[PDB]
Amino acid sequence: MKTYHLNNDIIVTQEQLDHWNEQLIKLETPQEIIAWSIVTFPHLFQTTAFGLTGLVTIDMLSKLSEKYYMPELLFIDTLHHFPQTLTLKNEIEKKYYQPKNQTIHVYKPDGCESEADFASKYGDFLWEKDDDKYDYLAKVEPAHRAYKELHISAVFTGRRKSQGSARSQLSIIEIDELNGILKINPLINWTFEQVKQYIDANNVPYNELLDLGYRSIGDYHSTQPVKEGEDERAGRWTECGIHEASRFAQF
Amino acid sequence: MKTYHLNNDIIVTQEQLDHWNEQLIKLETPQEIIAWSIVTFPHLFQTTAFGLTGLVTIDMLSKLSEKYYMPELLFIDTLHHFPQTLTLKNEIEKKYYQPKNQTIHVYKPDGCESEADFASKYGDFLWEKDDDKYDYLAKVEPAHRAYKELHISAVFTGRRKSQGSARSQLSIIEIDELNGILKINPLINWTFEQVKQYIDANNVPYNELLDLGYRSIGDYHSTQPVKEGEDERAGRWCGIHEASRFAQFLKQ
Ligand SMILES: Nc1ncnc2c1ncn2[C@@H]1O[C@H](COP(=O)(O)O)[C@@H](OP(=O)(O)O)[C@H]1O
Ligand SMILES: Nc1ncnc2c1ncn2[C@@H]1O[C@H](COP(=O)(O)O)[C@@H](OP(=O)(O)O)[C@H]1O
Repeated sequence: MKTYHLNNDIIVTQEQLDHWNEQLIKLETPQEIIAWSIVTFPHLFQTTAFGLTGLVTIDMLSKLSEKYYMPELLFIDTLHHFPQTLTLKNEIEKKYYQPKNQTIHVYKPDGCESEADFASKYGDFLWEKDDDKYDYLAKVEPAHRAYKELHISAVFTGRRKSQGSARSQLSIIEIDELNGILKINPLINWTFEQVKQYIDANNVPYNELLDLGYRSIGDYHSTQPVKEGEDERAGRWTECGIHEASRFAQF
Repeated sequence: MKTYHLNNDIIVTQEQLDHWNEQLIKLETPQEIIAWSIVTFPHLFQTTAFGLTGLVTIDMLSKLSEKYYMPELLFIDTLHHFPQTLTLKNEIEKKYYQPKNQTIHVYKPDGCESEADFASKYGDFLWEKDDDKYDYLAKVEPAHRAYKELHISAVFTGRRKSQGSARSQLSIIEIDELNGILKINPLINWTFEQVKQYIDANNVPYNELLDLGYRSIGDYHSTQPVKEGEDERAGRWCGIHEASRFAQFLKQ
């Protein structure tokens, strides 16, 4: 019997993991997956970069929070975001978190408070010279420090099957044992049309860059706009290091 | 922190237990608690003595099974049930389980087939001669054996807060580490009236003895009826849920 060791001394067997993925596919809406997750998991957080998918989840959690509670939000500040991502964060904190006496948890690369700090520590243009090392220092390390310090056992992610590449192989529930977390992907089965429809119907704030072509937004230096025909994440071009953690299992 | 070891290598922390009890209170219907349990726990069964509360659960599970599935049913035959309890067991099997390709699981005292076998093993009238011996051999042992053999991690029980006495302090979810099971009490917040209303509205088969005054039904020798201003359970004074005292026998 394979068992998974998680933060806060939680243990999950393969049978439990398999059982959840078998039963949860029977749920008709992401709101149902989210409601179940809320009831089922203590130490439950959302991670977001304020991508459109995760904004939908924030709004869904907000509607569900009246009956239940609002799971806290974790955002990794890579120090290389578009300013527009950061202003959206403030907008989101004001709208959804401040009213509930919460602040968004923000984690940064260790010992750095700015892009210049980062370049001082590791050299200029690191994302060009060593994408792996950059990925680890900008996002993987801060996220891992966060899970451990904030005692996170489970997280919502904004990943979907229709985003393609490695994400078409996604399950509703996953285990990242290296980080000591369970991941829930409640909009796994939602298309981008569905995500946008929800954003529009519920007037949730979204990144201004979307009105300029940015259907997917990462770092200012590694993100380009895309036309309505191209892949959702074509302006980003390999799975992001925070989801594929095993390549940084040494550090 | 406190962690509980269940059957099937399943482990529950106190924080998980406390979180479930805190959130499940916010649910509005027993059906929602039931739906959640189905999704959450593998190796989920229902235990019943075919008491009125557990019958509601059976029908509720029946309707939910179309979308989900039907958790199997476990009945401990103590060999000292009222005949009509056994007659009701047949009606329920035929109505709810047969059409779903199931039989009701029936566990009896070890090495015994009937009341006469029991009496030839341990002597006549064991319940009045040694109640600890009786409760163990007739109820606790067979139940324990069933949890182990059927690899049960979690059960629905038909206990409610409104049933009075110690049941006033009941939680939605509790843990029985000695048996290696989690216990879910989905109708915890329902009154007998609510239970009776569902039984009536959905034409669920119930014990005939309930019309003859009885409100709670146990063994034939240890079950009295109740009057007007008396408690629903004030007529059979369990062990099946107080298995903790038999620890020295169960810790194997
Ligand atoms: N900087 C960051 N901070 C926190 N979570 C992040 C993150 N970057 C990515 N993620 C997680 O990974 C998901 C995929 O992001 P991307 O599609 O940009 O690769 C994000 O969904 P959302 O940003 O939609 O909530 C989020 O759940
Ligand atoms: N002989 C038996 N076999 C299986 N479960 C039993 C049992 N006796 C009691 N139980 C469980 O304990 C609950 C309370 O029983 P009681 O009130 O008679 O002590 C029962 O609810 P139901 O019998 O309503 O399903 C049932 O879940």
